[PDB]
Amino acid sequence: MARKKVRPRLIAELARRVRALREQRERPRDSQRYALDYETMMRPHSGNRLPMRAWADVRHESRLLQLLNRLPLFGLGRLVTRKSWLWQHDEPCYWRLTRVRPDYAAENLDHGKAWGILTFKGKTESEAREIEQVMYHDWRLVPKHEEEAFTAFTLVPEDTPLSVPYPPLLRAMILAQRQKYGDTSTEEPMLNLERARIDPWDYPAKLEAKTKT
Amino acid sequence: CLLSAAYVDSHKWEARDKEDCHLADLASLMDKTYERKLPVSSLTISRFVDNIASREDIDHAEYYLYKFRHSPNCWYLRDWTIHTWIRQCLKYGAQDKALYTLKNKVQYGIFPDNYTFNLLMDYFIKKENYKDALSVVFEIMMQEAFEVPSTQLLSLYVLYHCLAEKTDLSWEEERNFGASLLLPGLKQKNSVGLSSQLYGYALLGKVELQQGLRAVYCNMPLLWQPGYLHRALQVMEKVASSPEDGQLCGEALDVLDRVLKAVTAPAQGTSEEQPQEGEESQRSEELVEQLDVEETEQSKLPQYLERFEALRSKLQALGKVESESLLTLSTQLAKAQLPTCEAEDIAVYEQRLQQWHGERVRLIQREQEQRERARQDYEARRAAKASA
Amino acid sequence: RAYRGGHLTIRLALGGCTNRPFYRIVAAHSKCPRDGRFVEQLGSYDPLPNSHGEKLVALNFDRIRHWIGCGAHLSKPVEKLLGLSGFYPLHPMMITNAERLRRKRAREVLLASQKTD
Amino acid sequence: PPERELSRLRRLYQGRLREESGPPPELMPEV
Amino acid sequence: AFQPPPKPVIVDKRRPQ
Ligand SMILES: [Mg+2]
Ligand SMILES: [Mg+2]
Repeated sequence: MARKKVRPRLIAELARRVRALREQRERPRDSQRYALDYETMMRPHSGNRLPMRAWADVRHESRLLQLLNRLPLFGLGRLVTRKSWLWQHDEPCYWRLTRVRPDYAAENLDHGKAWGILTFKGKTESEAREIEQVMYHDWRLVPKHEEEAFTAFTLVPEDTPLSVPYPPLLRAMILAQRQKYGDTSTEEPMLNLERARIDPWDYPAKLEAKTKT
Repeated sequence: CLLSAAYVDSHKWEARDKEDCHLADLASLMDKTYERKLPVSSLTISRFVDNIASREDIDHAEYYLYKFRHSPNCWYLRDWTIHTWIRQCLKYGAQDKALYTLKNKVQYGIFPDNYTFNLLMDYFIKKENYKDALSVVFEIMMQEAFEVPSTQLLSLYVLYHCLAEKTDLSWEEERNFGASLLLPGLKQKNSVGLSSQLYGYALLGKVELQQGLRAVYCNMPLLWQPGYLHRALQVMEKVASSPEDGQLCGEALDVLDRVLKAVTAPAQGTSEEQPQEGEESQRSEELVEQLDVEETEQSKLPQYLERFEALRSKLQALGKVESESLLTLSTQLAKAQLPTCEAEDIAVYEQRLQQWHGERVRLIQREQEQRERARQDYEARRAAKASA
Repeated sequence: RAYRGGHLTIRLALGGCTNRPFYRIVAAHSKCPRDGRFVEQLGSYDPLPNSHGEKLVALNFDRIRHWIGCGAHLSKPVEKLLGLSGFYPLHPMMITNAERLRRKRAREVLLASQKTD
Repeated sequence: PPERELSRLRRLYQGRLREESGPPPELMPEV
Repeated sequence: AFQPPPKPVIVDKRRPQ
């Protein structure tokens, strides 16, 4: 806070500026960043090792831009799916590519940021978005003829009861609370789950920064 | 053959190059932009590819197209520039470098999804050169390029090679062939398209049963779903309501399949003894794509053998469509359908040719407008100087 | 003290003396020390069974749901406590551990009649 | 659980698997 | 394995003397 003799620290500012600058200038190309040593299963850049459960899927499968580099327009309007989704969810889960912006420092051109519109468990989101976990090796491309076989969706309704009992004590508290104010109605108190809907963990999160309203 | 000659290719391409540029000036401007690490217009490249007089300058074209596809604008290559490069190769050798940039694919980033593939293929047919036309077929299939009936042109070719096949095919060869039968055959017009579909589904079925399902779809535009033989037998089920199958080679190949599936069962040491590579590494790294409930295809063999024996008894007795040769009959078919399809392509490809010129014109206009604005603001800042 | 991040939470502070534990149920910042500063005291839980064979838990229910209503987070053991009380459904892990316990009793029953033979 | 789901898990966690467990005993016996 | 094309010499000594 304010004490009348307080010294003017200059270098505090200098280091902020200089650090931000050396950050922007040395900001790593994601070509080298997610680069992976397949023998040791170790990132050169971060020195990080990959989790045991991801090993096989790393050896045997391909990252997104590995399947998008050999596409003619670099794969616009194409449908893409993820191995994990195919194993867990029997309903269709795909990404439709809106933009693709590869990273060219790469000799083999395997890396880059993507965008699109997502269908998960058959439900479709109405907006464009940046796709998440591109660098992963789970990615697969669906062929043109099979496109209309995957996009084929059998629409089924949801059977989970809209309401459930309150937990035993809480129910008692509510009962007694309404007896006290002279409400005689013995209609069971019910807990309404309409807004308690949550997406399974597989559902990809938006990388886009939030606009504050 | 009819396509190329009757299309008047050379006249249009000679008519196309309007630009009047220099190769050394473009090379220095480019090299400069890559030195300072900045982007490069697709215009400079289209120009540089238009102005090539020599094989050496085609080498230089290759180099600068590479070093362009490794630059920020690599998605901005248009069709007419790719076209220019193909036609320049047609001016010189056409049979080497175009095939090398197509097989390289990803590096050079030509990706001519177009009538251009048809063009290249015809320029192979005229001059013979089978094997290289085959590889180009494979790459047109890998890019899954058929909205055009290059398919027939390719189906034709593949079926030529289909007779040119007497050999013992390895894993990747069998795969390649299955894919070149399947993805090119879309044809509902004829029996031959359908029985080439049968051929493909059969070959890929062999690939599956012998090695693994993963071997099939790995890099190929195919589906990971295990049923394949079932898809073929479904196409043979379509014959109850439909006239035609071509159906000699369906017989022959599905006979070879049924014979290897049979022979593998009683003789374990004859059929399955061939993979010695690593037992401990393959047992430890063993992965299973298939579920426990999924009913592995190897357990369905008694049904398959029945269907192919039931269905082949029906088809020949009902459809009566047994072909005496697939090679020749297909050849006749696509040679018959060829001319009208040409006549339909000529109309479109022309409008594309004018469109591309409109685009180039607009873009040069933008170049000029920009440069003039930059010169006016430069004169305004140089004549009267105000800076902080 | 000023922190970078972290959320409001309902946890157990551990008071007590060696071998005789005691807990103060507490609403605290997440990043601050276990026994340290807190926002509000909520309840107490005494693990050791008393003269009457009871573990005493105290919950200020009104304030608890005031904070849950501000989006405070619960610790797994506080979850287990509320659930036990019946103010929350049973925590799945309570149920599961119960089942595991049952199967252990079963296998020790069989092992007992197998060793007796 | 449904058998399709059990097999699905089995595919996911393969080799890292453990012995499948059945229904819990209803009441718990003593020593 | 792919080997990139060697650096071009694009000089025409007739245009610039
Ligand atoms: Mg880490
Ligand atoms: Mg102490």
